[PDB]
Amino acid sequence: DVQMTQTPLTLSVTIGQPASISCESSQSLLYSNGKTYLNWLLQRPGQSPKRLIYLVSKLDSGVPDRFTGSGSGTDFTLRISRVEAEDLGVYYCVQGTHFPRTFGGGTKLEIKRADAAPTVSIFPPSSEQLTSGGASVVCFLNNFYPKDINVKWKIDGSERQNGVLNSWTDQDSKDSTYSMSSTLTLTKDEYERHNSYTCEATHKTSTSPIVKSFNRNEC
Amino acid sequence: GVQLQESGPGLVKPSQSLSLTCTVTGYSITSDYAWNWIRQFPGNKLEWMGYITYSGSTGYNPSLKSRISITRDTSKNQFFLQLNSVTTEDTATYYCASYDDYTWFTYWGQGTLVTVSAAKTTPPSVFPLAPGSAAQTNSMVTLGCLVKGYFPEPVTVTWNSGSLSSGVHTFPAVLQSDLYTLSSSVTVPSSPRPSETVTCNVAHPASSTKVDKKIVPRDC
Repeated sequence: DVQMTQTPLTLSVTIGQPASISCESSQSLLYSNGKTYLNWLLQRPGQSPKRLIYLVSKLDSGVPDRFTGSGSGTDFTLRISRVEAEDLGVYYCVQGTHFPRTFGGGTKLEIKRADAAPTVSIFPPSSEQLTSGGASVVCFLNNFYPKDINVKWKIDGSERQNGVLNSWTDQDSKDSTYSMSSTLTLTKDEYERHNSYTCEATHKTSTSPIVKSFNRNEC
Repeated sequence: GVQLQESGPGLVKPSQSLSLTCTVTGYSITSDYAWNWIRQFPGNKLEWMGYITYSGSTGYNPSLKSRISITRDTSKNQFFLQLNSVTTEDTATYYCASYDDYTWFTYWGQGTLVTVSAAKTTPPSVFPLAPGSAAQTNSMVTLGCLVKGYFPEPVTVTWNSGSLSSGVHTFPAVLQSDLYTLSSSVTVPSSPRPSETVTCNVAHPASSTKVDKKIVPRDC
C-alpha cells in the first residue's frame, strides 16, 4: 500500500492570510499514461468530503481561484493564497495511481480569530426527569475562543469529577467560535441531599473563573 | 444534477452481514465511471472499500476482499455493498461516490452511519431546559433540550419546526453505558420567550420516535 503523509496535522490561520498543506507519497504517483492521479478533498464540519483538486493542479467546478495545487512525483502541495471563513475543515490528500486507493491522514484548518469570552448558562433538572429517578444539571458555555477551556462542577462547594459529560461543537463558520456543553448527572437521591450546584469556567479571557450557580431553595 | 443517496440499517449485530444501497439519480451507472464505497472511521480516517465500474467489473481493497461484495441493479440504477462477519471495528460512516480521477465528474453521497453492537435500540427521553433562579432581566434568554439515553445514533433536533435556526447550538452526542446523551441550546431575546412559544423537535429514526417538547417557565 502506498503511504500518504500530510503535514502539518493542524493549521491555525487568520482570515486573509495564506495557508499551505504538504502531501508526500512513498511511491511515485506517475501513471503509465503520463498522468499523476493526486486529488485534494475538503470535508467541512458535518458534511461529506468534497473534491477541490484533481490531476494535481486542476480545480473542480465551483472551487475558488484562491486554491492552487502543484507538485510532482512524490511531493505535492495545496496552497490557499487567502483564507476565508468557509475554508475551515479537514483537507485530505488522495492517490489513485496505485491499487488500492489510499488517503493521507488529514490536515485540520482552524480559523485563528480574536479572543472571545464564553456566555455561561446553568440549568437545574426538569421536573419531568426528577420523576424518572434521575437528575441532570446542565451548563452551556457558548461562542468562545480559543477552544481551550476548563469547566469544574461543585456540589455544596466540593469539586465533582464523576458523572460529568463534556462535548464541544466544531468551529462555527459564521463567527469562528466554539461552544461547549457540560452535563452533571446524579441520582434523584443524591441531588436532593445537597443545596448548591455550581458550574465554573476557566478561560484565558478572564483572570478569575466565570461562575454560574443555583441553590435548591430559590428553585 | 447527479445525486447519490445511501440507505440501509443503522444498527447491525456482530458476526452478521451488513447490506447498504446507493441509489443514483441523474446519471446511468452503465454509462461511465467507477461507483465506489468508502467509509470514514471515528477520528477522521478514511478507507476506500471497493468499486464496481460502469461495465460491471469490481475491485476490492485487499484488506476486505475475503468478506466484501459489490453488485448492482441496472434497472433501478442502484449498486450495493455487502460486508460479511462484521465486528465492532466496522462501525463507521459509509459513503458511496462516483468519479474517475481525470475528469470533472465527482459526486459523493450524504453518508450513512452504521453501528455494530449487541446493544438494543432505545428511544430517547427529552427533557426541557428552562432558566432557574432567575426571570431573565438581561436582553437574551438561553433555553435548551436534553436528549438522554438513546441508542443508536443519530437523532435530529430542530427548534420550532426549523423556523428558529439562528442562535442554535447542537452538541455532538456522548456515549456512556451503551447509551447516548446529546444537548441543544437556543438563545432568543427576552422579548419572545416566554411570550412566543419555543419548542424543540427531536426525531430518532432507529426507534421511529418523534417528540416535540415545549419549553415553559418554571414555577416551583
